Amino acid sequence: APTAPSIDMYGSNNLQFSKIELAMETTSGYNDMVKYHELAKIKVKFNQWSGTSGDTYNVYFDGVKVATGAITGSQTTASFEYGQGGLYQMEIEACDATGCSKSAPVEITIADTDGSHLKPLTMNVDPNNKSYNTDPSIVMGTYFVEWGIYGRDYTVDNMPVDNLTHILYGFIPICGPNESVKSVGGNSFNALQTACRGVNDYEVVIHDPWAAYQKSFPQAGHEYSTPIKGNYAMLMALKQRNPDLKIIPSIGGWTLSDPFYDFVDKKNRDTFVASVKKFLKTWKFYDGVDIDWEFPGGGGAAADKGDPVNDGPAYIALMRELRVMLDELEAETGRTYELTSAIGVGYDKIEDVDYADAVQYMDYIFAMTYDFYGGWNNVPGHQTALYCGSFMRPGQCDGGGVDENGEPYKGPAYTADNGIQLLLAQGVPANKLVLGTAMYGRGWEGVTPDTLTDPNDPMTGTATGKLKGSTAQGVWEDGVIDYKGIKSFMLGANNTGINGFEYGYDAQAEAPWVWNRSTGELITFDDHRSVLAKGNYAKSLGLAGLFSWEIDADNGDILNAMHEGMAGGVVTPPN
Ligand SMILES: CCCn1cnc2c1c(=O)n(CCCCC(C)=O)c(=O)n2C
Ligand SMILES: CCCn1cnc2c1c(=O)n(CCCCC(C)=O)c(=O)n2C
Repeated sequence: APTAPSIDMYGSNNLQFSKIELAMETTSGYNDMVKYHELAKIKVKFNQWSGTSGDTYNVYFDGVKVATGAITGSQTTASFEYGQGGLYQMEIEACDATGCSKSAPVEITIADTDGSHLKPLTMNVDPNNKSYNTDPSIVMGTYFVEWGIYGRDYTVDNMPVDNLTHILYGFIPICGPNESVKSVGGNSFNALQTACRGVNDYEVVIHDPWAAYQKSFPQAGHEYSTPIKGNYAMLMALKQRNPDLKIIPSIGGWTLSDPFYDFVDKKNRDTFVASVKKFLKTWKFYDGVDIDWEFPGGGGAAADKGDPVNDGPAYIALMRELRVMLDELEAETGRTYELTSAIGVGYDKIEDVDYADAVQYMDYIFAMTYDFYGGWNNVPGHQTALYCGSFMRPGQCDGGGVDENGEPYKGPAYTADNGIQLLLAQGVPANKLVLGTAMYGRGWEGVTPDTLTDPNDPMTGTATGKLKGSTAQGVWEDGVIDYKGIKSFMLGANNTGINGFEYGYDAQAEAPWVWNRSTGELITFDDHRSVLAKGNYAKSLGLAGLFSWEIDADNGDILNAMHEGMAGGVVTPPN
């Protein structure tokens, strides 16, 4: 027989192969950092210094022949292509007429962006997240933010994945006009400019490649030379742990919606949709796309953008065209892809899209039932309430009344039910609607007792400015505080108030607040009670389920209540 091949491990990249090439120690344009191959190029060097070398080699993976070629003297390079990621026991055999001899087996890794080479992620979840047996039909969604791995120190292995059906990954930008990003300050706009160098306008990119795929996370077993790292490698490993989980990239959001206003021109939609198809071929752990245009018709971060006539038809066409594209991927891969969107629920947002048309293309609508009131002005109110609060004036709820100055309300008040009923009334199916819950509060200072028109209700007072605090308190920007910060700094473990705060609840609205009457600090948020109320509202209307913004800000209480309030329920999945 020929002499047995001896594999040159260091001449063969230590048998580490990847279908994706990712730049690691630089930051450049997306097309120069990320290169995907449908087939991995495998090259394995071996030698046969003694004896006879033979004529032909065969490569085996787990005892199955995967490649063959010619032997070239005493040193040979086996070169072949292979599509399926994984870890395999490789042998190389040399053959002639006399017989065959084979190497010892050695593990080869073929990395792919489905995580097929990875073991299930090891989790590190706060034990306050409890276990439930919610029916698998109901949506239990959350948004994980790319930048949460910095000061917020919240990583993929912290997510209570057994309590989630859908993870929406916030946020993938679109190259093009993005002045709104400058409102974040810091490096955000300039990082986008770098990502978009060499990229056509209206194509998607990764905003922060360090967070997405370069940073080594030791809890994930990464080392510097691992070929895929960051959040994305952790999501791939999470998908091996929980294969029925859906992970969906979120395009847009408040600061990254400016390019959508150019989708009135179909050419720009075509460019965008093609780029999304490429993205989903590159990053196989993703299961669809979520479009978070804030908002058709305007009213978002860009005060100079919005077209009430033309943006709705553009939105619908986008959905049409995305669903054509996703059907191409389902034909090509055999998988199921979802198309979703998060939408505004003020009457003035909903009136600018004919959702009876759009929703036929969509799996789910994540209704943004939060941010109804907040620190952008000095008017208290319930930011995430189901129904109209006591503080509202006569005819404010339904919009038929007049304000304190005698000026007509322009439409129904900002509540979750007013928006859900406008969507239902034009024919959006309940079982495609997902109701939002807030894992944060918004708040004010200066709401002292002398400003209240009803002494029992701080929502009738007036503010002097935003809530101020530190990042240790969960105050990452003025006027906004993580729920886990409200629980540590204002509620306490027994939920009866600490630090000078008192707890109250508007039973009509289904909305909690905490108020420090000495500082006039007032915070509107979702709590156990209001989230139970949202779950029972969702059961009563036959909504698809609940989702939450944003998962790093919870301590377990909000997601627990989401499942609590859904107990016993099932829903028809969209088909
Ligand atoms: C409201 C919280 C602030 N905020 C809201 N949206 C945000 C941010 C933010 O801070 N960054 C930082 C990106 C820098 C990327 C890189 C390559 O370094 C963002 O990208 N986005 C979308
Ligand atoms: C994340 C951005 C917060 N943020 C910062 N400034 C804001 C917002 C906000 O959310 N809304 C509400 C949007 C429309 C809500 C509705 C139709 O129900 C605002 O009006 N302004 C000025």
